[PDB]
Amino acid sequence: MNLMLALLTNFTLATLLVIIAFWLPQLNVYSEKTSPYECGFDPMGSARLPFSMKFFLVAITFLLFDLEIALLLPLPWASQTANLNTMLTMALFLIILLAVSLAYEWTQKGLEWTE
Amino acid sequence: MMLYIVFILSVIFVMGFVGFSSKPSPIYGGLGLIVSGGVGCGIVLNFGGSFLGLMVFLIYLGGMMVVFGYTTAMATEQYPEIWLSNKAVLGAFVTGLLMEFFMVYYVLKDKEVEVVFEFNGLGDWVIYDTGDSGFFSEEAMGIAALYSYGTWLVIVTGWSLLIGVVVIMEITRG
Amino acid sequence: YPTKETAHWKPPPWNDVDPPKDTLVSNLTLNFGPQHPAAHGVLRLVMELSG
Amino acid sequence: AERVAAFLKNVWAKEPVLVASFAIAGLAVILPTLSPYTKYSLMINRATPYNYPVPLRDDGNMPDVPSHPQDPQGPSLEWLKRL
Amino acid sequence: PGIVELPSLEDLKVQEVKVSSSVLKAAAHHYGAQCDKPNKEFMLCRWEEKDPRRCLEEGKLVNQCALEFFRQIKRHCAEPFTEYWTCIDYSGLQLFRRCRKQQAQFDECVLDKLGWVRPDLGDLSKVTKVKTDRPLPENPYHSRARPEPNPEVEGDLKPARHGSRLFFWTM
Amino acid sequence: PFFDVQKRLGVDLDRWMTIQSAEQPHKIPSRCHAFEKEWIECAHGIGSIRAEKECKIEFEDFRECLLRQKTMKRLHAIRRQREKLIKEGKYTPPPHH
Amino acid sequence: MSMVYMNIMMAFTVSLVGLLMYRSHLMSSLLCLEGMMLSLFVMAALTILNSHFTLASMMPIILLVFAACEAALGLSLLVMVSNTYGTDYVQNLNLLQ
Amino acid sequence: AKTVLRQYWDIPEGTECHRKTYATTSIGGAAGLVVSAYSVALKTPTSFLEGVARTGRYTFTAAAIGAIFGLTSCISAQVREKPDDPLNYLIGGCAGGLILGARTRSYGIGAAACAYMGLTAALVKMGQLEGWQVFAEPKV
Amino acid sequence: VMKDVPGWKVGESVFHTTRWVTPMMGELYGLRASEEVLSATYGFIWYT
Amino acid sequence: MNPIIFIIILLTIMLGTIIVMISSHWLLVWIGFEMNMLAIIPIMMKNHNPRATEASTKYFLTQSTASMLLMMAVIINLMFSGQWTVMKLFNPMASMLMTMALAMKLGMAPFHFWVPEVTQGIPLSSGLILLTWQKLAPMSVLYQIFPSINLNLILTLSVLSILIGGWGGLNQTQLRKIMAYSSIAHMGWMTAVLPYNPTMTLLNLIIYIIMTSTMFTMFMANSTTTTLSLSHTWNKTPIMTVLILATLLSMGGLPPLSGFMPKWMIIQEMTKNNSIILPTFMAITALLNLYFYMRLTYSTTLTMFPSTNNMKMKWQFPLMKKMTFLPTMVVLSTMMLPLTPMLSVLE
Amino acid sequence: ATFQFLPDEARSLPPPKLTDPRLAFVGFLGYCSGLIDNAIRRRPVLLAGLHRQLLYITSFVFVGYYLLKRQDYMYAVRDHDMFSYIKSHPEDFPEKDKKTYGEVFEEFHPVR
Ligand SMILES: CCCCCCCCCCCCCCCCCC(=O)OC[C@H](COP(=O)(O)OCCN)OC(=O)CCCCCCCCCCCCCCCCC
Ligand SMILES: CCCCCCCCCCCCCCCCCC(=O)OC[C@H](COP(=O)(O)OCCN)OC(=O)CCCCCCCCCCCCCCCCC
Ligand SMILES: CCCCCCCCCCCCCCCCCC(=O)OC[C@H](COP(=O)(O)OCCN)OC(=O)CCCCCCCCCCCCCCCCC
Ligand SMILES: CCCCCCCCCCCCCCCCCC(=O)OC[C@H](COP(=O)(O)OCCN)OC(=O)CCCCCCCCCCCCCCCCC
Ligand SMILES: CCCCCCCCCCCCO[C@@H]1O[C@H](CO)[C@@H](O[C@H]2O[C@H](CO)[C@@H](O)[C@H](O)[C@H]2O)[C@H](O)[C@H]1O
Ligand SMILES: CCCCCCCCCCCCO[C@@H]1O[C@H](CO)[C@@H](O[C@H]2O[C@H](CO)[C@@H](O)[C@H](O)[C@H]2O)[C@H](O)[C@H]1O
Ligand SMILES: CCCCCCCCCCCCO[C@@H]1O[C@H](CO)[C@@H](O[C@H]2O[C@H](CO)[C@@H](O)[C@H](O)[C@H]2O)[C@H](O)[C@H]1O
Repeated sequence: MNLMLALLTNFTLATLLVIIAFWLPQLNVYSEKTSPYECGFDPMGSARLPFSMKFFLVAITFLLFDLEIALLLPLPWASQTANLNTMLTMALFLIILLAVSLAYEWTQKGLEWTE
Repeated sequence: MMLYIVFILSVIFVMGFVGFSSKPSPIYGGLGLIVSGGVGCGIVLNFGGSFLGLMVFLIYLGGMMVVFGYTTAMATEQYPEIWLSNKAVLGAFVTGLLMEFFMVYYVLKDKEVEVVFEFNGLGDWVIYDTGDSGFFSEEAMGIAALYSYGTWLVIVTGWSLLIGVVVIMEITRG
Repeated sequence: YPTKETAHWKPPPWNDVDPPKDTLVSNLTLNFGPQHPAAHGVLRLVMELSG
Repeated sequence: AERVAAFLKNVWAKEPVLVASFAIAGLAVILPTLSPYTKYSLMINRATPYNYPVPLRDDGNMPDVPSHPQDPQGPSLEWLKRL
Repeated sequence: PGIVELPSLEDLKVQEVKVSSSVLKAAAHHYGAQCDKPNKEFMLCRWEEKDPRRCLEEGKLVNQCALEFFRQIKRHCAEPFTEYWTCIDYSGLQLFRRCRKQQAQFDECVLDKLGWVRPDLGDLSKVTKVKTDRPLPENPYHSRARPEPNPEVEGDLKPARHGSRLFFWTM
Repeated sequence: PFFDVQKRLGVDLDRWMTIQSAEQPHKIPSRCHAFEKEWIECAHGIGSIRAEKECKIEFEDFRECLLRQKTMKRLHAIRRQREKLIKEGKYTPPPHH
Repeated sequence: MSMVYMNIMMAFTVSLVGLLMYRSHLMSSLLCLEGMMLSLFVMAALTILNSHFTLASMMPIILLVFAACEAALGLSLLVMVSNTYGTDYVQNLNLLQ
Repeated sequence: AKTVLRQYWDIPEGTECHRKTYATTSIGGAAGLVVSAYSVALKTPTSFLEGVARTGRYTFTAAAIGAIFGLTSCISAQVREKPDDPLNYLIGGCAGGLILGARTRSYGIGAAACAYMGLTAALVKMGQLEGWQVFAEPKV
Repeated sequence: VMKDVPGWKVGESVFHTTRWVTPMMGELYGLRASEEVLSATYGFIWYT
Repeated sequence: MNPIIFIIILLTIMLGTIIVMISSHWLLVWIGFEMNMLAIIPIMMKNHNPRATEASTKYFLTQSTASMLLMMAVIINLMFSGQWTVMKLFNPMASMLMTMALAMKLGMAPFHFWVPEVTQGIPLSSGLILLTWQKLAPMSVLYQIFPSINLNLILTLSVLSILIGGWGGLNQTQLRKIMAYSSIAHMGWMTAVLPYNPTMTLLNLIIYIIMTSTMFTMFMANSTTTTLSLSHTWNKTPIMTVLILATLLSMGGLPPLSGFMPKWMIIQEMTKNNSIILPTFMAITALLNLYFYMRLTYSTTLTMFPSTNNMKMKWQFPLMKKMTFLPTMVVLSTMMLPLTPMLSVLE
Repeated sequence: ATFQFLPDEARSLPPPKLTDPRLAFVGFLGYCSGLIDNAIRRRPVLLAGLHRQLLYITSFVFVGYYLLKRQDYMYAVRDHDMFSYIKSHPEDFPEKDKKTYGEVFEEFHPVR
């Protein structure tokens, strides 16, 4: 309960502040005021147009690396096993294969952003 | 009402799925999936799987972050679609919520519901284990056994992740 | 066996390679200034960006 | 041994970060083999009692099984008291 | 499918050791040594019978030995023992290491008056034998008779009579 | 398996996780440990064709432990009746219930 | 079955219909695939946790690892589809009719 | 289908034709709907009406074939006092083939449909008289 | 509670075996207060 | 692709199949399928053209969906049995989901639409892997769960596959689409006999693989991917046309060729179970496969189509493709009927 | 045995003769493969690479010998199982009381 109470209070306070912020100030709304900002001159095209990702290959590799942590995060518990000979071999095996995958992408220029 | 904590989360779980299954802009589909991951973590947490719950939430938060980046580059249009902006999206969204509501209404109205298969609506607490006094988490011992017992599982998973890096680079090198 | 639904079908390319699209990928155009901390207040630098 | 030294010193000047990594990674793999304390780690993990020590039904011929926890028979943790 | 046999509420009644866990934790080490025999017999019963109903009587002897244990502390070491678990009770994790000074006072009190010795590290986790007159249960799982195995195919292997006998083939 | 290389070579690649009556870390037992073991021991060596018929009791009990469908139906029957009697002013729960 | 299963099973079905009924963006369909794994992960975890089968507590983790590979594989293909046609629309993938 | 198929065989041949025709009409309509679902899914109609208009033709064509088969097969047996006669289904099968040809505007289909549907139905009647299995239970 | 229900048998088992079965939460706290049930089921998981 | 990378990826494709075949645990079987799909896509994309990209995307979407249904079946089996062993499934809904999941992975009708397109979009060597090696893992799982498969469902897929494969091949002029539809038709025979005698499923599978491997290897030798391109083979390598003829007639099941054996053995097994209407229907419908095998033999071996002047330049150069195992496979594809009783080794 | 090409119990069966007609056919198949190999690569069919031709024959016979041995063993196993089962279930395989045609009746169908 306590955790749910704590989360509700946090996001309840934040919402109350936004509500106050929107209904306390005097407003004067017109088209020029609310037009999109771009350094004084009108935007040239839509901000919804595609925005090329140069680090796309690193971004996919993050998905694969970001799952190594789930496999490695149990290590503090695994260190309490009776079978430490098997543990340490398998823990070191995973990290090395992760290191090898990183080296492969590095040596094959996968971490360089496309121009 | 609080005894139905897991059921209430599961209702929001399905609603998140209707959120992205209706397939609006992937910006909002990702939002729906983040919510489902959140209450999905809550569901698993309430069954004693704090580690399992927090991790599916963590993994899916990173995944949708990559998805958001890819959406702005490759799945964006001038007028991204919200659930109200399209008849096909709204029709699917409305249909899924009404199909969700009625299932909830009957199971709560009767404490059981038949939706293709019989489901008991007594609350999910009734199936829980009564006794427990071990001085450890059972999920943690089971998960930690991956390194002692699961030698074969570590090899195949480690290999697949390594191959995954090699494969994605081949696929994307036009 | 020709049919009306397949009247528009051509045999595939000999070497399996279809021509690249003539479509031009559009670069984002941005006003960098004048009202910008790095524009010295009166430079309207119109940049074409890819990413 | 001279060719390797030039390479080794060369990488110490260009990629000291990677030199440090491989060295530490190498130590992580080697020292557990050569350490005289590695054996105690498994013994301490073995000596931690997570579960109840279920008693045995005495049949008459269990000389090494103790009758009381304070009896001399049974595994002793004296090595751990002094570790 | 049967009516579960549950004991009467009188057969379940017993004197309860109504003290807090910090009290039990403070006296656990001495309690383990003093009440080992009734406790070990009761625990042997549960892991053999696999039935709480079949071990009730031994479970009452566990309480009667616990009450007698705590009655001796009250007669001779009430005040030193009372400081010690109070110190344990304060801690959020009821840690021993925060009450070593008071643990001593209680430890030499029970040694001087009662002759009790604290178990060494590892003593209470030993597997110990225990003599009992309760007969060993014979079908603790209430298993039915298992189905008979398939009659073994044995004998001397001889060539197939006229070979494969597949249509026209003569071999 | 299709090719039982595990039995031939004696290695144990994945059989350890197959059943909940197998050796668990620190001997933590599953909730339906006894029911599984009875069904596995009933049907051992006799084949599925025979086991489907000669171990229905063991399997049926094991299925009850897994999904508790008969138990939950019984509770819903008791709970539903109490609602009827409580709502009619006929039965009153004791203090502890 | 327990009532939670009703919504988790429903969640899988919703994403399955979500995957089978395409629109235009290929990215939208790749989300319905991650949706199916999420429900499979949750429903496996409930079964494993509730039944106290300790050794399979690692099973949902392994499930996520091979979901990440599929998503990374799916995103890689979306990159090359986009680089060819300038969108991720699935109606552009009809050369092989 | 299992239950709907059973009820058709449940009632005696040559009697209660209204019920027999209801069964075959139901079998006809279900087959038309299944063809309509695949047809619209794989060959998208231009408009929602033409998708309904395409479902209308196929479902009606299939329901008409079954209704005429059940009617003709029942009435033929009733007239001829021969319930378990394979020939009764031969006449039902041809009439159905004629309906397809009539509904299709092509004497080529109507004739070919008569023969193949006529022989197929008689084999069905032979099949349950003699106990032929199309999906046979593994026994050896 | 089940006196006037005809087909009922009080304390019947759902198991063909006579072996003792650990009761689940619903079996043990089935007819009790919500806060007692709530503490028994989610008390530990919710405790801070 | 670096040669070393191709070998490692190629070994991973085999590794996933082997993991499925030696696994006694449903999770490891699913892992094996994922490992296989991960490693095959880069082989499909090897030449990096829009068509190969389309094929890889269509393949990935199909195989991913099947994996989801397969894993769903496994979890349902776990709920109703509490175990993971690879064997019969304890829930009929789990059996349906697994059977359909495997049907998509095989490309059986009506889950067949991807096979013609993926095959056409990728190189011949990749298509050989797709239509031969990729059949092993799903079939090996079907070989273990068949006691719990719904008979009507499996036979319905078999009948539909034979019909749809037979009719689909009649309209094709591309050799890769002909092999796709031929593959769909042959998969129907394998699963039709599966409920009755799983051994004849293995026999049909092996003989199908030998004959399919031979045909792809001969297409690679002359780098032919269309009916007309293949029609020039007589003017460069006359021997090759004769081997294509014999192999094609064998694929059509004509005695006394090896391809008649699996059809012969399957009819025997089905009749022993008093299944007469189905093997008769199957054998006749397979005549559709023979018809579009005979067209290829007409344009390839039994007639001579026109050539082109530039063909004379190829007379001066020898074949340099590896053609690995081709002499052995073609002999096994044609001259094995006298050794039919050797099928007991598969028992 | 489990996952074994030739279980040890198979050694009680007489091995295939080296002059087995089925083994001679296998050897012939190797000869044909050897000839096809010369043909496709466009060498003199009968003469070229006799070292290669001998390996085609030898390898086919080598593999064929073991396949024929396993084939024979699996048929011996089938008979061993069948006969023991008949022994184990006498009630399902009862001897037929065999009438003679003098005692049995057959309706006669004239061919007029
Ligand atoms: C015993 C039990 C098993 C029973 C099953 C049946 C066994 C037979 C299986 C055959 C297996 C395939 C091997 C066939 C070998 C064919 C050899 C041959 O015909 O000569 C090749 C000849 C080459 O012509 P050339 O240019 O002079 O030489 C170039 C090569 N160095 O090529 C040509 O020039 C011919 C070009 C014209 C094409 C003529 C086509 C009609 C004649 C074909 C005869 C072969 C038919 C095979 C089909 C199966 C028959 C059962
Ligand atoms: C295939 C030869 C016929 C060629 C014409 C093609 C006919 C169509 C083939 C379709 C399949 C029908 C096969 C019919 C033959 C198989 C039936 C049979 O004969 O089985 C028994 C055979 C041993 O024959 P057996 O009666 O025991 O006499 C031994 C004498 N030494 O055991 C066997 O199974 C052996 C069968 C292989 C063929 C006979 C081998 C003879 C030994 C020399 C090796 C062959 C070399 C010559 C190759 C001839 C190729 C045409
Ligand atoms: C007992 C044998 C019975 C045979 C039964 C046949 C059953 C069908 C078997 C199908 C497989 C057929 C073999 C595969 C095709 C290979 C043949 C070919 O591709 O074309 C024919 C070829 C001639 O073409 P060419 O370029 O001139 O080669 C030079 C040879 N001088 O090559 C040829 O010249 C013809 C090859 C076939 C003739 C085989 C001869 C048997 C071996 C005789 C031993 C050598 C005798 C040498 C004699 C000279 C010394 C005195
Ligand atoms: C079902 C009942 C019927 C049973 C059928 C049995 C089928 C399985 C039997 C194996 C079939 C393949 C037989 C291949 C024979 C030809 C091999 C040969 O002569 O190679 C010659 C030469 C390489 O020879 P070399 O590598 O030095 O031999 C040592 C191998 N470690 O280099 C060359 O020029 C050879 C090129 C032609 C060969 C095609 C390419 C394949 C390469 C194979 C490599 C060598 C294989 C060694 C075979 C040993 C088999 C025991
Ligand atoms: C590309 C693939 C790369 C794979 C790389 C894998 C690297 C693995 C290196 C070996 C790691 C473990 O190495 C091994 O650890 C155990 C300790 O746990 C040591 O074992 C030692 O301690 C254990 C307990 O701790 C005692 O039971 C044992 O008596 C003692 O020998 C071994 O002496 C050491 O050899
Ligand atoms: C077990 C964990 C610890 C082990 C370390 C694991 C990670 C190893 C990372 C790869 C190291 C070798 O692979 C790496 O390849 C690239 C080739 O593009 C080399 O060279 C490149 O690197 C640097 C920085 O990018 C550039 O300035 C240089 O111009 C470029 O040539 C790197 O000098 C080398 O470090
Ligand atoms: C393609 C969409 C996939 C969507 C998947 C949706 C979830 C599927 C849930 C599968 C489990 C349903 O389970 C189905 O219903 C109940 C479950 O107790 C069973 O109910 C029936 O079978 C058991 C058999 O002993 C008995 O209780 C009795 O015969 C009957 O009640 C069904 O035999 C079972 O097949």
